[PDB]
Amino acid sequence: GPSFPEPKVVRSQGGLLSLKLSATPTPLAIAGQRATLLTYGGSFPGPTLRVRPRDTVRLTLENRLPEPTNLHWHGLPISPKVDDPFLEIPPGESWTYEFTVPKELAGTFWYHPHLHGRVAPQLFAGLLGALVVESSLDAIPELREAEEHLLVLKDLALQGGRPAPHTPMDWMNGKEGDLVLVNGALRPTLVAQKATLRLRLLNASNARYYRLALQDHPLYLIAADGGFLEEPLEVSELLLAPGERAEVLVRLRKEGRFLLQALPYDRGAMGMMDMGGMAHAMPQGPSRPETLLYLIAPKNPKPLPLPKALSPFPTLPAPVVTRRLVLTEDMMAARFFINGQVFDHRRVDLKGQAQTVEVWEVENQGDMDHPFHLHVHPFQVLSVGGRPFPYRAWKDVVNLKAGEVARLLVPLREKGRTVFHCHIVEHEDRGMMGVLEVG
Amino acid sequence: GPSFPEPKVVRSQGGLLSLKLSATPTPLAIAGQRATLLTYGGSFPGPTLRVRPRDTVRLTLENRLPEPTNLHWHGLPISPKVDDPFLEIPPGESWTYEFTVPKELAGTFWYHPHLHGRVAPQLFAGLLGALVVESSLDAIPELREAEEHLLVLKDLALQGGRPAPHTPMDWMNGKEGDLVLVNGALRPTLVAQKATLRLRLLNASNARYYRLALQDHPLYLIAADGGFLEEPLEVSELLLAPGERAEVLVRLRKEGRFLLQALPYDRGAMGMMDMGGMAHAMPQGPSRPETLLYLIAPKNPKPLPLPKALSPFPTLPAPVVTRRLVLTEDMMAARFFINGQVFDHRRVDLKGQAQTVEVWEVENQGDMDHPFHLHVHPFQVLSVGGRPFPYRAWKDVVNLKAGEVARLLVPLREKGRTVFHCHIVEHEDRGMMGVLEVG
Ligand SMILES: [Cu+2]
Ligand SMILES: [Cu+2]
Ligand SMILES: [Cu+2]
Ligand SMILES: [Cu+2]
Ligand SMILES: [Cu+2]
Ligand SMILES: [Cu+2]
Ligand SMILES: [O-]
Ligand SMILES: [O-]
Repeated sequence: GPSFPEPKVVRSQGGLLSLKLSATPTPLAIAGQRATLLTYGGSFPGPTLRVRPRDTVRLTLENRLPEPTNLHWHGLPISPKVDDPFLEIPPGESWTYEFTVPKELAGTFWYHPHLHGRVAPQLFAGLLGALVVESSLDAIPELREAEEHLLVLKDLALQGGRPAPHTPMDWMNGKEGDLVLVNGALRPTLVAQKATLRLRLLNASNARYYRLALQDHPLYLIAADGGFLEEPLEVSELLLAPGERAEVLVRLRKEGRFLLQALPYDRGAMGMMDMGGMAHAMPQGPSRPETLLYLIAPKNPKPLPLPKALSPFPTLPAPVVTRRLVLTEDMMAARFFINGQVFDHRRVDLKGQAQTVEVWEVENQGDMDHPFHLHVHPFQVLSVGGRPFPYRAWKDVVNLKAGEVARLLVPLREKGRTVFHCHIVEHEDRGMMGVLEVG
Repeated sequence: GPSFPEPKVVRSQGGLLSLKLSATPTPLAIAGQRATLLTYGGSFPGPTLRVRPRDTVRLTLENRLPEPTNLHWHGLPISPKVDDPFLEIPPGESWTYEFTVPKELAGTFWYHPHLHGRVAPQLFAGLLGALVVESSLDAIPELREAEEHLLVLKDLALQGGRPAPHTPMDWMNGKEGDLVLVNGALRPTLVAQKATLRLRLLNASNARYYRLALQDHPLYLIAADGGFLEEPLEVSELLLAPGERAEVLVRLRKEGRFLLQALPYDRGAMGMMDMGGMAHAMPQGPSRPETLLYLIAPKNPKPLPLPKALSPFPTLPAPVVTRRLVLTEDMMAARFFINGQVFDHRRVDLKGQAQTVEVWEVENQGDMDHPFHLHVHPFQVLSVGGRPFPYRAWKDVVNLKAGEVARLLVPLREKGRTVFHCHIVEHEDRGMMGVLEVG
């Protein structure tokens, strides 16, 4: 096979992507071992769905798990009557998701379960896949001539040939695994054939963060979670929190082997210690550095010039309301709150008007990083921690370190009831989620 | 008696104004004739209550009318659990209103009935009186040395020795009367003894407007509905819509007689005509000019200098929501709407958070002037008809001509359910009112 493993791609045909996917326990070879994972389409990751704006997607999910499940079309600005976070597909039953891809949309999105209280074990076990929305911008020479790859960043831990069970501490921190994988492979080698790479990045992990750095190279950010930037932005490193996506250009500078690493990062996970009276919580501190993949540059690399522009960001109407959403923790109880409450599917927390813009101030009063996600309505991050964001682009997850406030500009799109929640999915399952109704 | 009639004053004593007032049909002499009016305290207008900040008011209203009634403490930023627009005092029964006058408050306020559907006939018949909040600012020499008077502007029509009944056309336009009175007197004479007058003005009419102009003189506006301006503002004339108050300084320029007039003003009242097929609505056009009072200046008048400053207007917190409230009419039905609905006491229309500031955009899509009033929460008018307001002061009624939008800055104060409505009281009775809940 190709030196670099990537999920199989399913493309729309004549403007229609019609596909039946089963969610099923699947024996497979993983990182050199045999294991049974929970998969979509018999693979880990699940297949990459590749579509264009205005395509129709018709996805019939068959549930062959011993528990109920459903799908969240993460990042897609479609109707919550389709992307329905309250729907339950019982074991043995099927459901068809049908929607049209929005006209003004591009980038890397993904699908995974969202059945409250069951998300963390289902996602950890292997249920996720990517969805790419191809754009006319992809035809510009500086992108067309680049070598494109998808990198699905997901870790895993195995026990007795199955995903390791969640411990109480896992419910508190979010579960991370020792197998730090790219596209389900352990430290694959990417032998580049072109001097410019276009990499679509997805953090599909439950809780692990990826502080991305390529040895000896900067990255050029060209897209965030939900669309292009207005122009490329040079960065020395790039933090991807759970649920986030990015697209970067890599401009290979000379021949050789360069490691793509997840550098040490302290997200505030906790351990427990007993030192003589003690028996209390202690910081785990920064993650150990991980090598994600080996990048081999071609001979005499001569990278393309960067595109001068990408996509102009929409001029939004003035906002008509400001919201404040405060995140707090009860670590020893593994309970997590928004404005002092846990999720209740029957309770509407915010009520907004479609086609107006809101300002959401999300404040992390906990000690852990929390990556805040809103369904259905992509947002523009204005600032985090009082620092203005250095680009304009659509996002749907925003990471908050301890104490930080994120200010978001949130245009409300499709009508209906939807949710916002922490994308450390253990925290969502344990209560850190609320209901937004748009009318 | 004094050449210039003014309502009797009741003052707080030792920080307490404790008073029993009966609402009662009362035979009295009015404009030279005998009539029976509905009065508070046996007089028309009712007695002027004069208090200071932090005083306690204990007002027991005895209802001696054949129908239920209640009181609205118009303009007072107190609790809607006291200023309760839903309370009904049955015939023969009594209710005690008790509250403390807010610390930061000054100006001319008033009291009148607010029992939905019964306001117009009760107010028209004579049920109203003034409440003055004295301020330390009153001690500055430029105000202290002025000659102060209250002018209650209220019109009346009599039939068979009683207030004229409402016709269907009255319910559509709001009722105006042919007796255009000041303090219940017909064109009284004010023989000034000082060169500077301080006049507190109250429009307590159901629907009549007063486009005020004093012959040969400007007016110096020093207070709006609910408090002082920041400095005096010179004006050539001053429009007082129903429910509005103002305080002005008059600087008498030479000896002589000067008429205070209500100049012609077209508020969009309608009539009906039949010209050969016709049988349709026609504009009444501008009101006929009225003389309100005769002002006699003293000999060799030498007016005080104007105060350089009055009261600095509070710096308000940035607003957290913008509301839009659209007023419309069905004239032939005498039905009046806010955002397409009529009042329903069981339905909450707006829900806001105490101690936040809101921007209210009130838009008149009707053809009549509508003076918009909000209980409990005084506002700062930013602009009307796209014209910035030329001063900062607290108001609680804002007049909108046909097509105009008023932009208001509304700090929400006391918690509870209250109302906003047109202060052409016929329109309120006929549905032009909504419910605000503050929590
Ligand atoms: Cu997600
Ligand atoms: Cu979290
Ligand atoms: Cu979600
Ligand atoms: Cu009033
Ligand atoms: Cu009106
Ligand atoms: Cu009222
Ligand atoms: O999610
Ligand atoms: O009123």
